[PDB]
Amino acid sequence: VMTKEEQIFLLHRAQAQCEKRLKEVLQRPAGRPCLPEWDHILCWPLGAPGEVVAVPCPDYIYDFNHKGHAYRRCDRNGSWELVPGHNRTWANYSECVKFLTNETREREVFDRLGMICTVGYSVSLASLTVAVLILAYFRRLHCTRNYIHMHLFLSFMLRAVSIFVMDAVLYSYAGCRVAVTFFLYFLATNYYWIAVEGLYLHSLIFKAFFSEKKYLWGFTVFGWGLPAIFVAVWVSVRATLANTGCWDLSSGNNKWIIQVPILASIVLNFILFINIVRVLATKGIDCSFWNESYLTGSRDERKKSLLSKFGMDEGVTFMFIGRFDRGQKGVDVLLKAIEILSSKKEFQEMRFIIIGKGDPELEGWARSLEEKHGNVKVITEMLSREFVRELYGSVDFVIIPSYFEPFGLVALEAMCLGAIPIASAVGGLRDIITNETGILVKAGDPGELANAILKALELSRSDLSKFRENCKKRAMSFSDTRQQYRKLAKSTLVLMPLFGVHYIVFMLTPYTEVSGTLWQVRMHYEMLFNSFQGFFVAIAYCFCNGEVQAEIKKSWSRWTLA
Amino acid sequence: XVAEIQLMHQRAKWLNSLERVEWLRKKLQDVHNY
Ligand SMILES: *[C@@H]1O[C@H](CO[C@H]2O[C@@H](C)[C@@H](O)[C@@H](O)[C@@H]2O)[C@@H](O[C@@H]2O[C@H](CO)[C@@H](O[C@@H]3O[C@H](CO[C@H]4O[C@H](CO)[C@@H](O)[C@H](O)[C@@H]4O)[C@@H](O)[C@H](O[C@H]4O[C@H](CO)[C@@H](O)[C@H](O)[C@@H]4O)[C@@H]3O)[C@H](O)[C@H]2NC(C)=O)[C@H](O)[C@H]1NC(C)=O
Ligand SMILES: *[C@@H]1O[C@H](CO)[C@@H](O[C@@H]2O[C@H](CO)[C@@H](O[C@@H]3O[C@H](CO[C@H]4O[C@H](CO)[C@@H](O)[C@H](O)[C@@H]4O)[C@@H](O)[C@H](O)[C@@H]3O)[C@H](O)[C@H]2NC(C)=O)[C@H](O)[C@H]1NC(C)=O
Ligand SMILES: *[C@@H]1O[C@H](CO[C@H]2O[C@@H](C)[C@@H](O)[C@@H](O)[C@@H]2O)[C@@H](O[C@@H]2O[C@H](CO)[C@@H](O[C@@H]3O[C@H](CO)[C@@H](O)[C@H](O)[C@@H]3O)[C@H](O)[C@H]2NC(C)=O)[C@H](O)[C@H]1NC(C)=O
Ligand SMILES: CCCCCCCC/C=C\CCCCCCCC(=O)O
Ligand SMILES: CCCCCCCC/C=C\CCCCCCCC(=O)O
Ligand SMILES: CCCCCCCC/C=C\CCCCCCCC(=O)O
Ligand SMILES: CCCCCCCC/C=C\CCCCCCCC(=O)O
Ligand SMILES: [Cl-]
Repeated sequence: VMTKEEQIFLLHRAQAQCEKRLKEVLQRPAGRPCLPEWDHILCWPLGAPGEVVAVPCPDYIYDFNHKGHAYRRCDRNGSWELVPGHNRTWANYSECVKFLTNETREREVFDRLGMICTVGYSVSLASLTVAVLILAYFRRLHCTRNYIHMHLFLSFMLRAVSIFVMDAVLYSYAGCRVAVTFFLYFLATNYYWIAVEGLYLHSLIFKAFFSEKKYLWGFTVFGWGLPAIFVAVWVSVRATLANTGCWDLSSGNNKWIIQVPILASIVLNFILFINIVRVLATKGIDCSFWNESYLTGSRDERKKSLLSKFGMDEGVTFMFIGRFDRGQKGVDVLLKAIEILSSKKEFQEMRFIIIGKGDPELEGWARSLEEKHGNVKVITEMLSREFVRELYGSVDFVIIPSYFEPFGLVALEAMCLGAIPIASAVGGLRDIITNETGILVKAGDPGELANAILKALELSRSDLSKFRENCKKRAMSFSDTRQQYRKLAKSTLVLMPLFGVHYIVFMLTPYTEVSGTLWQVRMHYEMLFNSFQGFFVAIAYCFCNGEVQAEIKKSWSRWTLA
Repeated sequence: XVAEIQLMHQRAKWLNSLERVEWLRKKLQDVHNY
């Protein structure tokens, strides 16, 4: 706060006061006292012969110990005591300079943290430059998803250029204000383009159909426009009130009108994050395995052989596979529906295969129906997925009466193998299955399931091949779309909480420690994290992308041909 | 704000402090010569 220029002005005023004091003394001389004089720092008073004179360390010297005194001695004749061997006046300034042997200990911390800044931002800028060049060079990488990545890359690149401008003018007034303004703008665009990445992923999953061109236009205004809005309001509120320091943004309440919009994006990302993880499964179905092209013969031949293995004649076959529990997978709903149907005449045309494990009372109930009716088969042992695939590709309908099912991967496996699903209208089954690709029923209602089974029997009297083909295309296009979104979410769902949690934790940690053990470990880690942010984004969206890696391996194989 | 901002602020105060102390040690040499 105290500048060198300010000390010069205060020292000039002290010198002028000393000149006036000496003139007032010379006009009225009396006795033989030591006269006042100016020794370039402070003004000494009249000195009595043979006495020590003590002057408190001057206030206008900021770095002095203001609890001590400077000393002089006055000769018996009335002359200031001299330095031995020279014609210079002697003085004792040891108390004023007591706590002024600081030298440099803070240089070690400032040089380490500054090196971490330049190293981290250089690696980030170098990795982002080759990342944006790769996405623009290969024509196979040109799509809306990569265009959003290039905007996010550019925002972190300009942030790296801003800090290189700030420390450049530091190594040497209004030129500093525009430097920190551009930095805070680029800092805001970074967090808002992270929210764009979350909004784009959330839109792909929850919007069945939209225009990517128009959404990209709205994302550009969201990413570059809104940060420029509340930053301009920040500069408007700042320059008007006063003209304080260039880097003391944290001191006043002016920092909250920029941190709050940045916090709003983090809250928005936490909202988008929760919606996506509740719907997007961590892993899809094994597409290399669940395919009907692995089976031989026609479906009619496979069903007749299957029912013969179980000791039954040909009939419309329904299958259940899953855990035997009371209020979840819904085997209790199916067992009650089988009892309702057991008195109908249409029951003799139906065949049932129940596979699962769990509650003993539901296992005994299933075993009871198997023993009571010759068209009910129950399997409680463990089955290989090869035999499960044989069942999906042989039965007519698969019954999925779950009380809740967030993803419904069992439906996708059966639909890929031609089995028409009869499932509860809950969770993922509701989004996968439509009227043209299955039957949906209210959850927990044995009567609605029994009626759906009756409608499935009347449907089986006609050819169902076209129905089975629609179920295959639906499961295949749904899993293809889901696998594409999972690759983008593999990195987007990581960068959203990583940047958000770090920003919140760093904001909630104050600067109170003042270069303590807590301060140096927080300053070291936050400098490491913030400087390598561009390097984190470059790895997440380019260096680890499956399409980018396949393109550089293609180029390296063409350049390395034996 | 972010850690890189506080570093520039501490650096600014540290360079100004260094400049001021160097000016004071120069005056202390003038007092010594006087
Ligand atoms: C050591 O060095 C001193 C120089 O000052 C220094 O002191 C040391 C300790 C350190 O602090 C240094 O940083 C600092 O620079 C020498 O001091 C000088 O000593 C001489 C001789 O004593 C002084 O000359 C005299 O000044 C008297 C005051 O002058 C004024 O008042 C008279 C009143 O009549 C007016 O006329 C003038 O216009 C002034 O307003 C003065 O009374 C003396 O008078 C005689 O000579 C003149 C002609 O020159 C004559 O007309 C008159 O009739 C008198 O006969 C004389 O002028 C000088 O001012 C002083 N300077 C300072 C800055 O103190 C010190 O001698 C030296 N000692 C040794 C032994 O090495
Ligand atoms: C207080 O007042 C006392 C009374 O005046 C002081 O005592 C007197 O001091 C002066 C000198 O300061 C003496 O003067 C004469 O001094 C010269 C010294 O010679 C010189 O040459 C050498 C180099 O060879 C050089 O280093 C010196 O600076 C001189 O230039 C002698 O050669 C003369 O013989 C003569 O002595 C007085 O003798 C002396 N006595 C008096 C006048 O009573 C006293 O120093 C003052 N200080 C204190 C604190 O008491
Ligand atoms: C230059 O001055 C400093 C400061 O000086 C003292 O000057 C005397 C005349 C008097 O005004 C006194 O109040 C001032 O503190 C000198 O440094 C110090 O020397 C004194 C002893 O004179 C130290 O005092 C202490 O006394 C206690 C109790 O007896 C002891 O336990 C301590 O060990 C110590 O002796 C004082 O601590 C010293 N101060 C500092 C900052 O070191 C200095 O000696 C003097 N130098 C010259 C060449 O004159
Ligand atoms: C920060 C990167 C933003 C996007 C970079 C492109 C800027 C505008 C330049 C060209 C856009 C028009 C062409 C769009 C398709 C690009 C592929 C091509 O035409 O070569
Ligand atoms: C100083 C801060 C220390 C705490 C840092 C916490 C970082 C949290 C960031 C990410 C953790 C959550 C990642 C979730 C990824 C889900 C991926 C997926 O579901 O496919
Ligand atoms: C504090 C350390 C933070 C590290 C952040 C890392 C950011 C990248 C993380 C996930 C992005 C996807 C990573 C994919 C790894 C496998 C790459 C591959 O085999 O394709
Ligand atoms: C001079 C570079 C090679 C191009 C000249 C043509 C010869 C290519 C045949 C072999 C060279 C490349 C060998 C690379 C080994 C790869 C091993 C690995 O990928 O694990
Ligand atoms: Cl639906």
